[PDB]
Amino acid sequence: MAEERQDALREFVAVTGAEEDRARFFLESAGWDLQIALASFYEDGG
Repeated sequence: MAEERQDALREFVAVTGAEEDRARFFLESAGWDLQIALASFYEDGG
């Protein structure tokens, strides 16, 4: 359960390729969601 944050964001780290922690940073900031968190990585700076 609570461990989902680590694995869940990693799924993202797989999508955004971020770092367990980098994603967790904006992974959670956006609700550890992949749709939004992703738009950030891409819209993070051209």
